[PDB]
Amino acid sequence: MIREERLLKVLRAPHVSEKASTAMEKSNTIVLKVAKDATKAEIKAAVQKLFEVEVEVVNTLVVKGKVKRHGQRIGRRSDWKKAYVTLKE
Amino acid sequence: AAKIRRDDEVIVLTGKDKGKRGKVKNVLSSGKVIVEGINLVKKHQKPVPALNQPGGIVEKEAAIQVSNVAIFNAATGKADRVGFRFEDGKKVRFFKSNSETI
Amino acid sequence: SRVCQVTGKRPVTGNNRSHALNATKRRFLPNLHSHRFWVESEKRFVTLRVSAKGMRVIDKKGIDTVLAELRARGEKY
Amino acid sequence: MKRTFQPSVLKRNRSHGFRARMATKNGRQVLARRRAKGRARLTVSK
Amino acid sequence: MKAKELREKSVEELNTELLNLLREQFNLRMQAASGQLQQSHLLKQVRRDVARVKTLLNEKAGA
RNA sequence: UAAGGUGAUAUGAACCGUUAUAACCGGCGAUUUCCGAAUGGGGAAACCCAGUGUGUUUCGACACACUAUCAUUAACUGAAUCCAUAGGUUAAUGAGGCGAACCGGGGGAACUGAAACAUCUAAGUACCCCGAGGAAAAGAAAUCAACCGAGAUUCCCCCAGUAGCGGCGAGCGAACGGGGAGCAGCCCAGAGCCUGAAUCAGUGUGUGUGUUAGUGGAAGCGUCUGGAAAGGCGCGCGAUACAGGGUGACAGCCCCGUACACAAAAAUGCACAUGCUGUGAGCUCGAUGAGUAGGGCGGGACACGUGGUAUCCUGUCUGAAUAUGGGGGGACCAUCCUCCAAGGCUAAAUACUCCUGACUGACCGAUAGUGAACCAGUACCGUGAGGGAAAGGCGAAAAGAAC
RNA sequence: AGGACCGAACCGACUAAUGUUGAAAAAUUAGCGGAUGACUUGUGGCUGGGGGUGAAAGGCCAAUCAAACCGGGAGAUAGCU
RNA sequence: CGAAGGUGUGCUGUGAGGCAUGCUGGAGGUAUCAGAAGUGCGAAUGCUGACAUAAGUAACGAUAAAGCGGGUGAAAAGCCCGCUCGCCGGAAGACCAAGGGUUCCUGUCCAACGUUAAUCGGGGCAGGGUGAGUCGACCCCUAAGGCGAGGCCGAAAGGCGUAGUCGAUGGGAAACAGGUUAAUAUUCCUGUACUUGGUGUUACUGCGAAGGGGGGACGGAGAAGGCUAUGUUGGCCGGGCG
RNA sequence: UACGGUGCUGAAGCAACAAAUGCCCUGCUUCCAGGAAAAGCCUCUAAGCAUCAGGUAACAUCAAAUCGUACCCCAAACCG
Repeated sequence: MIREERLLKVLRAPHVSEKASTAMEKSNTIVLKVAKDATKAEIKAAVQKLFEVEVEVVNTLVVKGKVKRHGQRIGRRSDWKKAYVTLKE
Repeated sequence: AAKIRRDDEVIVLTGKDKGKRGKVKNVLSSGKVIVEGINLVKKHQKPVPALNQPGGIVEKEAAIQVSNVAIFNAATGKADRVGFRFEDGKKVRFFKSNSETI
Repeated sequence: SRVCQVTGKRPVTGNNRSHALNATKRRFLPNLHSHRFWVESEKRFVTLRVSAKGMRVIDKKGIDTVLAELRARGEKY
Repeated sequence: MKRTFQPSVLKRNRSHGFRARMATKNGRQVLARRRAKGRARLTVSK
Repeated sequence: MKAKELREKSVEELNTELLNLLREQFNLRMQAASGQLQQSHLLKQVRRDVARVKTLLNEKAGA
């Protein structure tokens, strides 16, 4: 079918920062940069398919891009999506 | 289609190095050629700490124009001009004033 | 619009000329009248917005031919 | 003093937005003029 | 890869090579964003690789 | 085609290549997210929400497709109402929107001039709207002419600032005729002698010339100044090539080219020979465009402002003869002359340039030339329609100044 | 009960002073009027230029009004500077 | 072995001008005789750029108000910390809507911006931060009103309008307390809950709409009663004994 | 102790009075100026269906998607 093509196309990167690492250590939660559309069902299916780990719930958000000044020009960065995936215990 | 190719030996016609011959190493898209060991510049290279950090005044070879070079012959011993001749299907270069293939 | 179904008369423009020749833009409207014609070939009344010269056209050549022309050009009735 | 511009994005998009200009014929001519001039912001939509 | 080895392949063998290229691209960009992958060019080539497969899949399955 | 490349600011890293499926260019294919005529419904554009159907299912769901309105046609149904329409449903085909100028039509100003102004002019101009094409419209004499004749329409130069029109003011202003560019004539209103007849559109085929990548393309060295030679000086060669650009100063002989000779697997536009689909062609017999021509009224166009104003067009009311007939020949009548209205189609000469290609300039050279040589219809101003800038130059080469 | 009374929020704008190249292209300060109504306010609609709307001043219609603003006739016209 | 340009000097013509030359510049200039002009500026409250003048003058934006110690630094009235002082407290406090758009937090820099300095910042640069079945939107439903198949009207554009379909400023299910980050929390975590659908079984049983009825579903003012939010005092508990 | 603050235990945790402009109260009285609509919700049946389908009731289960969530918000962040 075409489901596994979508599941491989959803995930982009794991996010890395202090809040991501602290949520991983305490709350058993991985933070992922996902696709822009990327619903919670597609994210949960993709993590359970491509990391072979069981997944409890997904909280997503859309991070807005910051207007950066380069020389004299102004460029708004990409709007991307972030997913806090809570695994099992 | 390029007369002066990469592993050639050419003699410089005009410049601070008129007459000095040498090997080509790099031709650029600009219509310029780096000839090995003629057009030397003293670049005041800055040391970069977040890399290997040499610094120092470095001799580089500057780009020379392709019209300033001409292919050395070592049959007549002077600069010659290069033409394009059609043998069996590959296009070859041929020397002028002696119709010989490079 | 004020358009006869048979003849196709539309309001044209023109001038109110006065006795001092002061022109004013005016309209010439057709003498349009919504009339019901009897049609033996359809055994019914067809309501057309016709002019009086349109009724003289229908009174000269019959309504079976004028409705054929309206069927021909693509208008409805 | 209360000034002449008191903003609201709903009245903005309902009066000067793209669908409002694309409704009427003169607004489509406004869009045609904005395209022929070559403007980068066609309407005020965002 | 090249065109002709894929041009001799079946439809469903092209499909499993498509899925293999998708898994390969997934692992590659995971290594790229993680801090691995000194050799970035693989990313680009695997991208064009998938396009090659998909092009033949639009010729072989029907057009 | 090719030994180099992975677009630019712009490096860098990691790589792909070199006798040929690296890159690059050209033809044809594939992909083509969402908005936009936006076409499934809606909407504050780039969003929200579906329906029906088919198949992939680990049963939580996915995927593909279709679903706008209008017009034409066909088929099912089907009201008051009996039949039948109206209406409802499905199918197939077309249209929709955008674009610089040109073209035709439906409307349509005023500033201004008249040294005020109202008729007039400006001006059928601007502007609005509708429609089509590569051109469009007009077009085959119910025309002009003058008792001699010319032979459809369009454009140019005269006639001619002439006759005329004109508060006879301001102004507007022909035609006849002549010289040219370009040439083309037909079909229906109907029957019988026939069915590929003189031919056009729609498909293939062959050839030629084009277009879309490209290939070959001649012949100069020494010496002095110089940062650097292409300059000066000296001695040679090419030239169907001394057009142009670049190369460290001014190059025919250093490079790219130019004159010249060539080059297409595939797509092609053009005109040539032929094969089908439809349509007839060639003869005699007849017909030969009715609410029409003309009239009364009110307007408009004709250069012609109602004047003695012919002619054309209509809003309104009327209303013939019909080839023993009818129109026109500038009031009108008679005689002659000339043509046949109320049905159509038609190429070239002509107008225009968003864009593409080459070339030119007693055109401009950064306050100029486009508003914009520069990431410009941008920053900025305005709710909005809309307005709208300034801003080029190191060097031959970054050798862009280590310490 | 009240287009009742006193008086905060709220709405207004009577007087004075300051400001007058302001802190502000209409304000501040101290007093002032209404403050259960013909009140006031948020949000969204509708009316558009010889037009709207006007408890009427030619007032207001985006700091513009005895006819807005933008673009076009248009380089209007100027016996005047 | 040095053009146009720029800048001095000296000759020369009745004048507009001309010629030579020193310095800078570093690549073009152009006789003579003809030809054409975007052909000569001091003025137009001329247009654009630059720079003066008033002049180191006014002013530095509420008369709520600061003082000191230590830090950090090259530099401290202004930043950080601490002690006092003063100002608001129906706000000059704490939440949101509208509207902005990253201004939020951390590290770092002081050219510009801040009417002064700045080590500071709502500034520059980089990194991080917005977690929802219950909150708001989306969604169901309508008001004013918009669009509007057909339709009716209109030179054309278009106007109005029925069926419909939008339109919140209104009506419609569901979550609280505590803890946590430098930055989120009714969203994360802990504890305890709630709502609406789809699917499966088990029983009883008539279900069914676009239609009928109820309900949703409503004004100003006034007065009293029951209460709570909240506050004050006592009791209790921990500390003090100045 | 990074000196900012993190880690563990943690007593009582009651009564009386006062009290709203908030809740009962979309109530009650009164007046004239006579005070939205529709759906969710409840109920009735018509066409239809009646082994079922559907409904009621209990239980198990799965789903609740998408968008906003920072910060200012009587203000140095909106309009001037």
